[PDB]
Amino acid sequence: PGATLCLGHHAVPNGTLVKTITDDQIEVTNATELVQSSSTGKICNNPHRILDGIDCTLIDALLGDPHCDVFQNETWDLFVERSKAFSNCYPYDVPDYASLRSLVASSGTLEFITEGFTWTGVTQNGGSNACKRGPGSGFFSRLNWLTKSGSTYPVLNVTMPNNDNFDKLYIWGVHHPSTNQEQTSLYVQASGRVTVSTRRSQQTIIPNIGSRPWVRGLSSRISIYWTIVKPGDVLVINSNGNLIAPRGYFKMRTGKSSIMRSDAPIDTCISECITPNGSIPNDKPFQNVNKITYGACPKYVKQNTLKLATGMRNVPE
Amino acid sequence: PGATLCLGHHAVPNGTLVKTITDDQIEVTNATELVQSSSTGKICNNPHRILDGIDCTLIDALLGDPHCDVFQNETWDLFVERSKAFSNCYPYDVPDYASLRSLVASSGTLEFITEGFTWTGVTQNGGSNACKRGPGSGFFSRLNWLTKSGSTYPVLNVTMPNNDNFDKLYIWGVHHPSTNQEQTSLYVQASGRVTVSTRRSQQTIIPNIGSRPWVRGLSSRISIYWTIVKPGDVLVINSNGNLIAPRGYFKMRTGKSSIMRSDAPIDTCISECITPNGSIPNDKPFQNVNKITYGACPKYVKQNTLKLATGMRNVPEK
Amino acid sequence: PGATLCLGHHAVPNGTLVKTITDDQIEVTNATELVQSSSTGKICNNPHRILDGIDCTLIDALLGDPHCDVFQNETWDLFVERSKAFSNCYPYDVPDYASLRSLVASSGTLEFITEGFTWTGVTQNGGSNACKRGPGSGFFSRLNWLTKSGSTYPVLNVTMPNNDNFDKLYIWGVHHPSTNQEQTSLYVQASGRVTVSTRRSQQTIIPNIGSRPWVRGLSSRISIYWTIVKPGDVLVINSNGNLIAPRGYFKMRTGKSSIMRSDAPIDTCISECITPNGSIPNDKPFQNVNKITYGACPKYVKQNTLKLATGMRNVPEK
Amino acid sequence: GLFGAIAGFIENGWEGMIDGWYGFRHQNSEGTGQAADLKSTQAAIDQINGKLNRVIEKTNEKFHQIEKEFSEVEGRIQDLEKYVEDTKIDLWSYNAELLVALENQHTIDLTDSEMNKLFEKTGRQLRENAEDMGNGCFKIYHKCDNACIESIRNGTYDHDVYRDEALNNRFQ
Amino acid sequence: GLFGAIAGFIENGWEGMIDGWYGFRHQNSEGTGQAADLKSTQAAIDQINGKLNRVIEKTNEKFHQIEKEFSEVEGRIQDLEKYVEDTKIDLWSYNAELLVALENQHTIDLTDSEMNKLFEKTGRQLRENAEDMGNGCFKIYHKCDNACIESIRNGTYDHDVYRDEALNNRF
Amino acid sequence: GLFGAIAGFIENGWEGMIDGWYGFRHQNSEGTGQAADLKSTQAAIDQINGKLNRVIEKTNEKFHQIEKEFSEVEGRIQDLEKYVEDTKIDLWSYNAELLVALENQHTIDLTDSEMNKLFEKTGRQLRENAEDMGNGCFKIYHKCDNACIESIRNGTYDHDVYRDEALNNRF
Ligand SMILES: *[C@@H]1O[C@H](CO)[C@@H](O[C@@H]2O[C@H](CO)[C@@H](O[C@@H]3O[C@H](CO[C@H]4O[C@H](CO)[C@@H](O)[C@H](O)[C@@H]4O)[C@@H](O)[C@H](O)[C@@H]3O)[C@H](O)[C@H]2NC(C)=O)[C@H](O)[C@H]1NC(C)=O
Ligand SMILES: *[C@@H]1O[C@H](CO)[C@@H](O[C@@H]2O[C@H](CO)[C@@H](O[C@@H]3O[C@H](CO)[C@@H](O)[C@H](O)[C@@H]3O)[C@H](O)[C@H]2NC(C)=O)[C@H](O)[C@H]1NC(C)=O
Ligand SMILES: CCOC(=O)c1c(CSc2ccccc2)n(C)c2cc(Br)c(O)c(CN(C)C)c12
Ligand SMILES: CCOC(=O)c1c(CSc2ccccc2)n(C)c2cc(Br)c(O)c(CN(C)C)c12
Ligand SMILES: CCOC(=O)c1c(CSc2ccccc2)n(C)c2cc(Br)c(O)c(CN(C)C)c12
Ligand SMILES: *[C@@H]1O[C@H](CO)[C@@H](O[C@@H]2O[C@H](CO)[C@@H](O)[C@H](O)[C@H]2NC(C)=O)[C@H](O)[C@H]1NC(C)=O
Ligand SMILES: *[C@@H]1O[C@H](CO)[C@@H](O[C@@H]2O[C@H](CO)[C@@H](O)[C@H](O)[C@H]2NC(C)=O)[C@H](O)[C@H]1NC(C)=O
Ligand SMILES: *[C@@H]1O[C@H](CO)[C@@H](O[C@@H]2O[C@H](CO)[C@@H](O)[C@H](O)[C@H]2NC(C)=O)[C@H](O)[C@H]1NC(C)=O
Ligand SMILES: *[C@@H]1O[C@H](CO)[C@@H](O[C@@H]2O[C@H](CO)[C@@H](O)[C@H](O)[C@H]2NC(C)=O)[C@H](O)[C@H]1NC(C)=O
Ligand SMILES: *[C@@H]1O[C@H](CO)[C@@H](O[C@@H]2O[C@H](CO)[C@@H](O)[C@H](O)[C@H]2NC(C)=O)[C@H](O)[C@H]1NC(C)=O
Ligand SMILES: *[C@@H]1O[C@H](CO)[C@@H](O[C@@H]2O[C@H](CO)[C@@H](O)[C@H](O)[C@H]2NC(C)=O)[C@H](O)[C@H]1NC(C)=O
Ligand SMILES: *[C@@H]1O[C@H](CO)[C@@H](O)[C@H](O)[C@H]1NC(C)=O
Ligand SMILES: *[C@@H]1O[C@H](CO)[C@@H](O)[C@H](O)[C@H]1NC(C)=O
Ligand SMILES: *[C@@H]1O[C@H](CO)[C@@H](O)[C@H](O)[C@H]1NC(C)=O
Ligand SMILES: *[C@@H]1O[C@H](CO)[C@@H](O)[C@H](O)[C@H]1NC(C)=O
Ligand SMILES: *[C@@H]1O[C@H](CO)[C@@H](O)[C@H](O)[C@H]1NC(C)=O
Ligand SMILES: *[C@@H]1O[C@H](CO)[C@@H](O)[C@H](O)[C@H]1NC(C)=O
Ligand SMILES: *[C@@H]1O[C@H](CO)[C@@H](O)[C@H](O)[C@H]1NC(C)=O
Repeated sequence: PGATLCLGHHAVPNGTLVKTITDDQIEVTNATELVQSSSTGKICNNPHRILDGIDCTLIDALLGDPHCDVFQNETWDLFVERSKAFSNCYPYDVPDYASLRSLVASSGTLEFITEGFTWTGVTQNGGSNACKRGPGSGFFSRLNWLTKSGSTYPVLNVTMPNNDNFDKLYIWGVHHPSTNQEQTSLYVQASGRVTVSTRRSQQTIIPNIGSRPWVRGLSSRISIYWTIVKPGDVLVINSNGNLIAPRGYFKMRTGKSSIMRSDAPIDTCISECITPNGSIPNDKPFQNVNKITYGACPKYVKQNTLKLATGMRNVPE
Repeated sequence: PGATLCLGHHAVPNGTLVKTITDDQIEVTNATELVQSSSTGKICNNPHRILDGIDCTLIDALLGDPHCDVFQNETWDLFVERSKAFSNCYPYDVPDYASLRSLVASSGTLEFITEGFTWTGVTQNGGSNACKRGPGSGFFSRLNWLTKSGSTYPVLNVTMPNNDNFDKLYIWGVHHPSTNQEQTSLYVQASGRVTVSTRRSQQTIIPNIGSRPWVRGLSSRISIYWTIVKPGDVLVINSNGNLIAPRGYFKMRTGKSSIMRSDAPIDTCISECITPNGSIPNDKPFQNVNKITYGACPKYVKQNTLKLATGMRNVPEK
Repeated sequence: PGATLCLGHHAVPNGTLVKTITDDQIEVTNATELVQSSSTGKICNNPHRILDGIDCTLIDALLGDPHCDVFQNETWDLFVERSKAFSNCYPYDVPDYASLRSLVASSGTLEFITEGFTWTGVTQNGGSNACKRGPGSGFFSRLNWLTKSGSTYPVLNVTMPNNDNFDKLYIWGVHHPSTNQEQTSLYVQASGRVTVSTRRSQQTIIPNIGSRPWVRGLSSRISIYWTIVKPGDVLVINSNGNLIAPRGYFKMRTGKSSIMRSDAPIDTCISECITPNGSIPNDKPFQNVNKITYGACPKYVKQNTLKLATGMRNVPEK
Repeated sequence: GLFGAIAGFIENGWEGMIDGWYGFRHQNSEGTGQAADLKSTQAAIDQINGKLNRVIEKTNEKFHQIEKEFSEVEGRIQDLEKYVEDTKIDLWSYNAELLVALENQHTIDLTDSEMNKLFEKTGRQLRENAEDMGNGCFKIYHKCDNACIESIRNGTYDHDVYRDEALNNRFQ
Repeated sequence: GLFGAIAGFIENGWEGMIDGWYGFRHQNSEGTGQAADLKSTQAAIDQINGKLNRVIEKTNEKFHQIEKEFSEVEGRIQDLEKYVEDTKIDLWSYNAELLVALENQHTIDLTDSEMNKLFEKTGRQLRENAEDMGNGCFKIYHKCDNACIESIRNGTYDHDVYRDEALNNRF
Repeated sequence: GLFGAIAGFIENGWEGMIDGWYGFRHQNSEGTGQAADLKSTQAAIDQINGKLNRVIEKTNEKFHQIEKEFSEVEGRIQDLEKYVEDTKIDLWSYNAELLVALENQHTIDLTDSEMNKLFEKTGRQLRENAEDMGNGCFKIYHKCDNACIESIRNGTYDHDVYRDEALNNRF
């Protein structure tokens, strides 16, 4: 005499719990994870140019520590610094190390152009057994340790104009001897002075004599400074002792390059997103691996999981 | 022997595409734009007091570079710096330049109060052909270049108390000669020192001798420093050479004043919101013109358009 | 002959106004408040370890100003600084005061360990009537004023290695005398020098002679500096005059400690959230009391009220 | 509201319903009465307690924050500290305003929905024995004493028992 | 939409309805006609205006700003100024995208809901005198001249007057 | 859900419905059967794919970030670098929590709504030939073989063909 027609919907035996506005936990038929929380453990070498520093920090490759001179004229998208890196040259410090490391990393290149500086009246190419280059004593490849010639150290006053159309980065330094005898024996003057200037900026450094802890045999130090010369401006170096002179400039670029600290191995794979833990997929909108990232990356969140329902409420009974 | 009554809604031949949670593009009958993306290209001169620093930066007007003398005692809500500005006085630098430029821009006034400093034993009002005032030599209007008198440059030791009920801003400097000859000819001592202090703070600067690139004839330099003295505190200046002295103080204010870099011309109109591109209306909630703004402004977003539906879904056909 | 069955919902004579997406004001039967806007006015002394500095700032307790020595070796979750605090020792300044105050506050401890420095050739334990300790002259408890012994002041060159497994915080200073007579009468050399170094860092200070504003009898100053020595590193102090020496180190900790400026009295009660106005309950998600907070606290918002609807729309009449 | 019941086809609420959020009023041979519906009342209450507990879930806990009041003019670093704090406060104020607006709109919509759901469940229990009068009331076309009304309210009314009597009154 | 009327059981909208958002079309013995419903139209317009007024409410005014363009490389603190401003712009860009997405989804759902509410109201006025044809139309089983149609549109239709005639034609 | 169908007047779902999200089950003179409804299934699936595609749109690329881990104690500037980054992470964590909460609420409501839309559509197709049993099932008051059922599922059922038989059995 009749029939029954019933409307219904599907269900599954075990669904997924999700959160809503009203519920901490409600079961739906299906959900997808929005938080990337795993890594392969490896940094993929494509599509970004990875430069593995191995034993070298970026600043040591910049200055030209001999065991780092393999990195001369290198470029990178991401420079990777390893925790095993070590210095093996003259002991030094960089006031505002972090800023110098940052602007070089952001520039993305160690392109160095040698310039013809004339150091009238001083001995050039000073070296040290703390910084061996081959069997013999040596120095940073990009710096020029100037000392007295014969028995005088004249007032150096040299200039170098920037007629190019890019910015020039000059890295230079000041020597801090540990005794007065060393000071006079190198720079026949009791108090040195280094003044490096352009048209709109200037720096004057006065060395400091005194003992510091021994590093690689030495209780003296070198201090690293930098100067940028824009197109049309002039560089002027004026010193009456203790100058660690530049041999040229590094070419400044702007772009998407940076630097990262990581001990993760580099592998041959593809991954747009890099973290210090390794590369991660960027298909999910959020990630929990590391707040430090490079590339096109999911946004970092504190949650280790976030399930987005892709199905209806699961009512198996 | 009946009737039909049908319910329905309107439609239009073509509506507007908008975005929803589910749809990148869905058509509704009408929408309104939420992102301001155009400007007149001009800065309106009301209701904010706009001050055009034509050829002058705020710091050069502060110190008193001579072609900036027109700005003495000026006030602003918004000071506008032009890219064509230039310095034409003694070559100088300001360590932490941005900070001085910001605190002066935020103070909103160049009101200068000349004070009776006594500089016993030195020559005052030194000048230079790098800073011409007319055809003759000159200097910053608010700074006092002190040099030797006769054959001595004594130790200066002056004090100046703040008995008012506002903060005083002192601008002073240190001279960096290019030769030892210059140093001793101007200040007889062979190495100077400038020490400026209040009761709880101090700054001591040691000049630096050396050749620098020629600027307007000179290789020497001046470095600019500032000091704020609060009510009840006192200023103490102690120098045995190379001091570029204050002539008085700038009066400090707090308020809504600021500074902007812009080459847009000023115009006679009314607009609460200013950007370096010009004034923009502030009726929409978001804007795409410039992240740099002044006044009551829409919030800057990356989108150039955002359409809010103001009507129902447009379904002209099945 | 039948029956009527009516469905309905409740209502109350007057409910609460709340805001929605559509409506600025719509009436619901009940609502609860989400913005904490009041305080008892008192800081609760539980569960956080509160340390009331009373008359002492954290830096004055750190250096060892005598009336602050009651704070030696103290620890805190929250150090509270009072506006009535005063200094009562040798006049001083701290370049980057805010950073030192911050790293000490975050460390949460004034644990001090005396170390056996050997100061060969100088007089130790200098004092001043600007800094009385009891009836007699004195000095900061944690600093050592070294002066000439007999008629010479040698080049001091001492070292102190860190063989522990925690970081050491060294506080030291440089003396700035007000006259050349003072400089030579205390240190033989006419110009002092202080160099403090580790393996990867160094700082050298050159004193500067001259008068500063008169403070508690003195016109000279001490400048405070600090140095952290990591496990395996070594401290090296090199000075030929003007050194204010350390007596030991402060032990560095990491944790949840901080500092707050407040005049709110401390009370014996329980509250996880502290503001300069006093403790506030943290059951509501937002607060309007102070942007400065310590503890598990509601987020600061500009609104003084935000009502979350907890019942249906209130429709007592058509 | 979206569902058209509260402040809709139900003209107004009942200030006289004091033991529930939703319920029934009846008129039959034995008189008039009122009774709260517990399931719908509790459903709305459970949902609102649910969202209230999500909103009050563990609140922030930071200990060392930056300085936020300053006694001296300093320039660039202090300008950035203040700008970071003004930016954060604006963003959280926006979150709090939007949070309660969305929550309130949804609370109004779910309470309206629970009303409509209760009305439709009742209509489905009556099966040709009643007609919807358009104001939230059902006209019931048979004798329905207090036990019969109660059987509607507790979900056990059997429409077949009354179908013949009701159809006869509805259409003739 | 969630309620299934607009772009749902109502096949399409009416480009010919130009004086309202919702309304009625009829066929009876005296012909065919169209009339807007004012109350539904105004309910939708008031809700959308309300939401529009909240969106352009209290925005705007300053508080001091930092620098956002830089002419010289500086390192650490310029890097922080730029990161602060990029982070702020990204968070506001997200707020604006989501605000417009949620608001638009809600405008579509509330307009669909007003259509459905007017449909249910009309059906409730007819009480066994009509059948729902499934396309937003009612078949009215009695003679309904223009005054009777207008009595439906203005909420004064008395179903008992026509119940006997209609019940006879339905059954 | 807001519409009262899923986990409402539909008592439970069907683990045996494998080829659709919504559908029909029938019992008639020839036996029992089941069929997915492709239009309502695809409407839910298209909406969820829409939401899922919008969520993974513009969530990406940044190149210069500030430093976020520090090997030395430094005070003020490092304190601000850390506060900016903690502030940023807290704001994005909140955005992510709220986004997923609202999306999930909306997904449950729209799938509940499609179930209700399909039920109402089927009830409107049967026009006095059937009664709503209150649990998502219609009692059909006429002989309804497999072809008749299939005509209901594919939207070509002509209610007039069976109206007389059905009205006769109902009343
Ligand atoms: C100022 O004071 C400083 C500290 O007292 C003086 O520096 C110390 O002076 C001695 C004498 O020259 C140096 O001795 C050298 O040190 C190296 C390194 O020894 C370490 O390594 C070896 C091998 O691993 C290990 O066996 C030791 O135990 C040490 O751990 C020796 O290898 C050399 O042969 C030589 O002895 C100190 O190293 C040096 N240290 C420091 C920290 O300065 C300084 O000379 C004083 N200056 C003046 C002007 O008086
Ligand atoms: C140290 O070296 C610097 C730079 O090499 C020397 O600066 C140079 O000084 C000369 C002579 O004063 C300047 O010459 C001038 O050029 C202008 C044209 O621009 C001309 O009209 C003048 O009559 C004058 O001859 C030259 O411009 C300047 N160069 C730079 C880059 O500043 C400086 O003189 C040297 N210091 C010492 C103590 O020798
Ligand atoms: C596009 C900008 O939107 C908003 O900023 C706000 C808006 C408009 S957007 C909005 C729309 C519906 C509900 C809530 C917010 N309203 C209404 C606010 C109300 C308060 Br109180 C408030 O603090 C803010 C935040 N301001 C200070 C940054 C807003
Ligand atoms: C999960 C976070 O993803 C997003 O932030 C955005 C997302 C995805 S989240 C979302 C989902 C549905 C509706 C609106 C936003 N979309 C679509 C954006 C669109 C624009 Br324009 C946009 O500026 C942003 C902001 N980016 C630049 C930080 C987003
Ligand atoms: C008013 C404060 O809101 C929130 O902060 C959060 C809230 C409460 S507001 C809210 C309400 C309903 C749904 C989602 C969020 N919940 C639940 C969070 C859950 C997680 Br996981 C989370 O990271 C946060 C973010 N915190 C760490 C900054 C919140
Ligand atoms: C649960 O939902 C996810 C996401 O909607 C489904 O995963 C998709 O599967 C299809 C085909 O299998 C792929 O084309 C998509 O790329 C997948 N999306 C994602 C985000 O992974 C999954 O199939 C669903 N599971 C069930 C049992 O229905
Ligand atoms: C390092 O790179 C720089 C720049 O790429 C080299 O200098 C350029 O050399 C090329 C070819 O020799 C010339 O065409 C360019 O004109 C040079 N640039 C400038 C600014 O002079 C430099 O020679 C490279 N050094 C090494 C060792 O490879
Ligand atoms: C990615 O690497 C970071 C840093 O190595 C890990 O974070 C640390 O995890 C350890 C172990 O739980 C904790 O003790 C540290 O406190 C964490 N440090 C920081 C800075 O967060 C992180 O767990 C790693 N994650 C993955 C997925 O590999
Ligand atoms: C407002 O002015 C800014 C700055 O001049 C413009 O932004 C620049 O646009 C050009 C061309 O699109 C780019 O090359 C620059 O890189 C942009 N600068 C920045 C900082 O973004 C902007 O286009 C102008 N807007 C309007 C509406 O005129
Ligand atoms: C908590 O204390 C703060 C600071 O003392 C109060 O904020 C001040 O309030 C007065 C009057 O409302 C204003 O004139 C000041 O400008 C405010 N200062 C700041 C820094 O905002 C705040 O009102 C107090 N709150 C409560 C609830 O007592
Ligand atoms: C809807 O289903 C009906 C019933 O199955 C279809 O009508 C029958 O189709 C079969 C196979 O094509 C024929 O053998 C019958 O003769 C048809 N019966 C009638 C009365 O036409 C109908 O074609 C289907 N319609 C659509 C649009 O799919
Ligand atoms: C579209 O909406 C806006 C805002 O409500 C209104 O001013 C405008 O007139 C509308 N346009 C049309 C064609 O209705
Ligand atoms: C600037 O203002 C002060 C006080 O208002 C006044 O004494 C001084 O003369 C003014 N200077 C000029 C150039 O107007
Ligand atoms: C409740 O009181 C307020 C006054 O605060 C009034 O505006 C509002 O209309 C009242 N509500 C009712 C339902 O009477
Ligand atoms: C109003 O809501 C709060 C929070 O749910 C509750 O504690 C209170 O009892 C409610 N008030 C009334 C009158 O129901
Ligand atoms: C202070 O604490 C340290 C370790 O916490 C201890 O070695 C030292 O002796 C203490 N000093 C005093 C005076 O208690
Ligand atoms: C429902 O009410 C009827 C009549 O009052 C009663 O007989 C029956 O036991 C009740 N059932 C339940 C489950 O309460
Ligand atoms: C409704 O329409 C009828 C015409 O059919 C008219 O007589 C009556 O007055 C109207 N009522 C109202 C309230 O407009």
